[PDB]
Amino acid sequence: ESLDFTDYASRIIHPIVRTLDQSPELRSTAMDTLSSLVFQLGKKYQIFIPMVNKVLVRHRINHQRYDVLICRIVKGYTL
Amino acid sequence: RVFFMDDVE
Amino acid sequence: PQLKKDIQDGLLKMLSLVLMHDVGSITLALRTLGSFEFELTQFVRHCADHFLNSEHKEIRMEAARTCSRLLTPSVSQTAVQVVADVLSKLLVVGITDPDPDIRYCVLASLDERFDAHLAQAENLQALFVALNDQVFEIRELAICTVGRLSSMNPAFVMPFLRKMLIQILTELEHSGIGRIKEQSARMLGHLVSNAPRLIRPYMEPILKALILKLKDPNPGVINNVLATIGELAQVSGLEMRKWVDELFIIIMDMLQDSSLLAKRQVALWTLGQLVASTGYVVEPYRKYPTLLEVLLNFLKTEQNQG
Amino acid sequence: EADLTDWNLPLAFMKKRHCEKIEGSKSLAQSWRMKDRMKTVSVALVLCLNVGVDPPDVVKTTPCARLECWIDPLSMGPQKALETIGANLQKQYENWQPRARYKQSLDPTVDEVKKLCTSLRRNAKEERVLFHYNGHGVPRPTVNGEVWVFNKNYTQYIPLSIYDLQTWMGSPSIFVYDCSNAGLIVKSFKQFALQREQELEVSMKNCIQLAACEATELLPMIPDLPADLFTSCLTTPIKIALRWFCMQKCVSLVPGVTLDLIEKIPGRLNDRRTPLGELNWIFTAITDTIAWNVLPRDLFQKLFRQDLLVASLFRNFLLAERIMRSYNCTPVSSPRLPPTYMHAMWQAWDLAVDICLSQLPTIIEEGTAFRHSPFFAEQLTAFQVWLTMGVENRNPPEQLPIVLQVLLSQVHRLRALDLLGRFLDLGPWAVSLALSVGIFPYVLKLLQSSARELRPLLVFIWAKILAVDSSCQADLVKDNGHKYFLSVLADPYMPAEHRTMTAFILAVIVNSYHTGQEACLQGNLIAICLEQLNDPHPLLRQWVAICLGRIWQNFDSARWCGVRDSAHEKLYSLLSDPIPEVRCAAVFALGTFVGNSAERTDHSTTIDHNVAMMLAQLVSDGSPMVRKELVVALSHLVVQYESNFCTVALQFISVYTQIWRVLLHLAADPYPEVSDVAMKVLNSIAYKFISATVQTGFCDWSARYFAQPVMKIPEEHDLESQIRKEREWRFLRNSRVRRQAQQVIQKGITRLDDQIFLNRNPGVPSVVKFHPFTPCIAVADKDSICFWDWEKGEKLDYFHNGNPRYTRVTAMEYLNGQDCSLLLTATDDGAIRVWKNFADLEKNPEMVTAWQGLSAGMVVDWEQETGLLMSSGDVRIVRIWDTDREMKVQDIPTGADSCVTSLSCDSHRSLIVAGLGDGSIRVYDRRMALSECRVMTYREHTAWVVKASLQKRPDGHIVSVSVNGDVRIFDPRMPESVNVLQIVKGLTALDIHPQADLIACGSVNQFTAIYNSSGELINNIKYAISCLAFHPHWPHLAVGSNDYYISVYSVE
Repeated sequence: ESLDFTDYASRIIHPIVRTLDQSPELRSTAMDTLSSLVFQLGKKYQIFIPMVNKVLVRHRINHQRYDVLICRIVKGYTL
Repeated sequence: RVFFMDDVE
Repeated sequence: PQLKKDIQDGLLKMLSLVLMHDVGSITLALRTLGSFEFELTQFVRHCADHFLNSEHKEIRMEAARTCSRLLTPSVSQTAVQVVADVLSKLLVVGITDPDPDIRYCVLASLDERFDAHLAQAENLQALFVALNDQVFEIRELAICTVGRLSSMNPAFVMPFLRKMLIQILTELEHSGIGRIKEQSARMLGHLVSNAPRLIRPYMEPILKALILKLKDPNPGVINNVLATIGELAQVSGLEMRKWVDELFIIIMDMLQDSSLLAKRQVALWTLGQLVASTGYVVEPYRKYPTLLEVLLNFLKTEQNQG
Repeated sequence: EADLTDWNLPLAFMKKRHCEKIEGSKSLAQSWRMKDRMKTVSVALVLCLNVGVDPPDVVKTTPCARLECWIDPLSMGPQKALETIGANLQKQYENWQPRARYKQSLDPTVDEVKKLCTSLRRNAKEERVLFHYNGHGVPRPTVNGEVWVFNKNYTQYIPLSIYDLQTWMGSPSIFVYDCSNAGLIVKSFKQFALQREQELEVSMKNCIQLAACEATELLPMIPDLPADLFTSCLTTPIKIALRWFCMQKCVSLVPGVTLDLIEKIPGRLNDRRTPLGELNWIFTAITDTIAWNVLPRDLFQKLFRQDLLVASLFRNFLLAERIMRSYNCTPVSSPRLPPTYMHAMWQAWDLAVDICLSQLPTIIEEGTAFRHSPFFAEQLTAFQVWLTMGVENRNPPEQLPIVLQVLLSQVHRLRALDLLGRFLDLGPWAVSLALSVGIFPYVLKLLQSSARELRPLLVFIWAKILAVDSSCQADLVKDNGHKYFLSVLADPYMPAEHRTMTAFILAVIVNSYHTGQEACLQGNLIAICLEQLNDPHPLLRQWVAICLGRIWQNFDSARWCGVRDSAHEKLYSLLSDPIPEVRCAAVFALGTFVGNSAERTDHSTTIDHNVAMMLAQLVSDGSPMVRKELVVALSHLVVQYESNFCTVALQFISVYTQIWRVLLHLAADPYPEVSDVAMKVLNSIAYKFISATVQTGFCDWSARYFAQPVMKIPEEHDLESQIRKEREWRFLRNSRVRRQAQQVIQKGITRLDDQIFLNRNPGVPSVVKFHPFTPCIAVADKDSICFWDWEKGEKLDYFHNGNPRYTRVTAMEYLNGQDCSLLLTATDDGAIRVWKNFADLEKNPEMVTAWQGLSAGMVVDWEQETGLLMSSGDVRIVRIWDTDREMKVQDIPTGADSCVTSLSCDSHRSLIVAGLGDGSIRVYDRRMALSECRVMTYREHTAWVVKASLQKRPDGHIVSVSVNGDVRIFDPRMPESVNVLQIVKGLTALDIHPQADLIACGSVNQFTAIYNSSGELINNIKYAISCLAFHPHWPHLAVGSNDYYISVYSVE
């Protein structure tokens, strides 16, 4: 919320997907943190959308805020 | 204007 | 080469027949397609879908190698756009694919041949994201490529390289962890080698920080810092004549006796690069009378040819 | 090989006018225009500093913060400090907005503030007013929404409700707050505005607010920084940024830099060549860049472009946000700006500052020469790199405001103009972005500069601007830059391309805009264009003619000037110009000149008649678009003389009679669009309103050329393109077909009796032609044109020629047979038309061009290499239409009473052979003069010549066969026949093959005799066989009897 993470996008994203794959217990918390990181990054997150969507489909991950954020990003509409 | 433009003759 | 055209026509016909339509056969086909030269657009666009929709790690790796080798012929606006989107897919693969081996391999495959298209803003942003990768080797390669691109797009590279220099210097100065300082010093050496124009104004602070680290009470960190000062000696170009005396004192202090963890090979190399860069000759002999004795003793003691 | 022959073949009727439909490109909604320009007439500076007294709410530390507006209050006494700080703040604000009424309130009362706000509002009721508040010396604002001020004796802090404050103020105003809890002030202001909106049922967006900190946050108390931190950021961004830089750990990267050195920095904020000016310019460019990149376009235009003071305040507010973030303080603005502390451009700002100030020790002590920072050069280099491969509509480059900022100076102005023009060449979207970013006023100001090197870049940029947006003509006329463009056009040394672009700029300036029309009439434009009318450049001539026509569009003054300059007479030459585009431009000019007579003297009547007579001889024009412009010009003539034309029309139920006959010719035009327009124009005459006037889209279609990119390499040159690869593949197939046919011919000719297929057509097959390479055979019926296949055996398409019942399709041809082929359909009356997309799955019949010819049936003999087209028939003349120029080049007299039944020509030579109904077969050479064109005239037949074909070999043999069915083989170098044969007493049709000497003859008794030139018997196939054709390469023969049956034969 308060810092800039445009630099460490991979440094945080890759552990997140690995944690999602390796532990169903932390799926909710990891998805919330990832959604916050997406909201902070904005358009810079378009790189990781394919891989992350693949993981979500692989694990049926349906998060409302993450889904709406990705939809807004792909639409290009900003809020 | 909004910006000062110099050296225009 | 009686009929090389006929030979290549027959081979291309057979390759098209094979690729129009198990796992090991596809691996062999990809290796063959990437091995030697050929005469390839629809295949590239189709394999672009192929390595996306292939869960096999070996298949993805072979496809990545094949794409990189086949992209050697790199004016058509349509073809430039095709190569641009192919490169974009290649970069998103090299940033997002979990497999560190495949990420490093594709990033390495991004050679000097792709520099023109790599200098673009989006590709530079992807490289900026990639520079903060888990794999330290991938990090080093990313910083090397970015430093090499400091001349093509200075406006977008120089500020980011300055910020990464800031982070590397503070990491080296503050982090009291051997591995972290090893990676920081190695990063500094790569930045020196690849961005001399960026680091040249900051020669005084970088050298001062390296000196302060060198005076502190792990062999990887000390070897890396010695390599870094050697490269900085080349980069500065007579701009570090003030600090030659202290550099000589510390390098000879660690040069004498083998108890030091730092390697005499890198120590002698950086001493030679320092001498060549700053033109310090004869005067070191007069100031330090044991220098000749030490250097001649090394010929009787050391066994490594290097 | 045979590839070079295919490569060096002109593609007739394959150009922009033919492929692209003629019409104007629709103008997009240009919202770049500024809706309104507001001005900060007055500024109010309320300074509740309370010097010498600390507010009870905060217990400041012993050092605390003592710098307020860079003045230490305790040094010069309380009241003197208060007045001095007020004056200094007024000066700081005057640095950005000098022209404003500044009134300072120093520890004021409620009544004093009320009187000031009322007075300022009365002074500026409908304009923005700045209200600055500095509550450092008063307690923090209450949650109720009150601001503390002083009473008369300065013993108690009397609150002031924000509702009352905004009540005193109007709707248009901006407020700046510098206090610990300005967030509370902002929240209360918004809540009270919502309360006002609720009350209004039974001033939110207009008001602008800037705040120092969030409600919970407190102002920093670090001794190093000034207490008046937010105001210092908003007023002295460079000073505060340099000081903030000199405190960060980044200073360790440049030793020997200290606040004292920062204080003794040289240069002013105005002289950009100085260090301080350079830093200010870089800072402005970087903050503008961040604003444009982050904020949306609408908010960016509303904030950073509306007025100078608001734009500067927000540009400094971005720096305020970045600086205050490091001290746990979040500045607040009424329009919530997305955070900009993390934007990458701030790293460039730090790098530029570090580079610029690193020379300060030598500047101050040693006194070196200030070397200019490479920031702008590097950014322009990045913009160039983006342009190198930015063809796609990807993310816009981040350096557009940087280009705008560098345009102001002169050091990099030329390069900036070059790159900006290159960017505009990308397309209308790029030009729209350049307009939205705010380049229009500056590119307009560039016209005042007299530097001659700027002229080409300026005209290129402005041409793109006008091509996208045509409303710029008003601003161009107001700025009087049309004199700049006139001087550009009046320079012979200037390249023709830039002169053409200047002519286009003037044309769009004078497009249906009276003020520009009379301005250019005053501007000697008519004489200038006439001087630059005969330039060896088709594009220049076309646009000059278009501009000349547009100038006298409903302008009698321009018409009189053209009359004095004999502009009509000088433009008479362009009607014979080879280029149809230039001809169309000339016709448009003549028509517009005619259209605005406005009942002048008998001289005007005579000159109008002269122009009408000159335009009357362009009826026999190949280009239907030119003929459409002819219709438009004659419509101008009609509207000028409606009564006379009505009288002429009523006479039939000598000038207008000839014009009406011309209009009848245009009405009976093969082109459907031209015929429809002409018929509507003529129908308007009979029922005699203004709605009948129709304007063609030719002018806007030509204008679209500058909208399209020009600098980039054309697609055809591209070596790796799909289109080029497709053409190469077709050429490869053509070469293979030619080689295989050559092999078959060398192997000899065997008896041909195989029947590939037998189908029935709705109509009698009149004439059959085979496509040279693709397996498509064109069979023309009385009212339809069938396109069959001899491989798949299916019906592909069914066309309708559209010719009347009496007429008939006599001959056909396949233009550009090598690739991208067309179909030529020449009716017996004279109507010649071209068909495209005749045998394609995803495309329908398309008519490329059509034009009435001349005026047995009609005989055609296409010559692909030279591109010439000749039509012959009942007329005693053989015309030679040139497809490249669309004009008739030569009209050789036949010198025979009988109709020309057949015609043929030899490639690489002029050996036009024309059979005749009487029996004689004449030969004409066009190389010599017309009266000497006829070379030989031998007569050995008395019957209609069925087919006087000629062999493509150098030893051309004229195998002439008449209705008598007797074969005579003449030669172009001999006066007598070489071989004589008699085959069939009554012959109906015949066909020959150049490659294989097979003379295919018909018979009334269903016999199909296929003999040789020497007359040896080969085949007599047993079934009015009026159609036989041979494949140009394969030994294939198609035979069509009186019955509507079609067959294709092959030699095994």
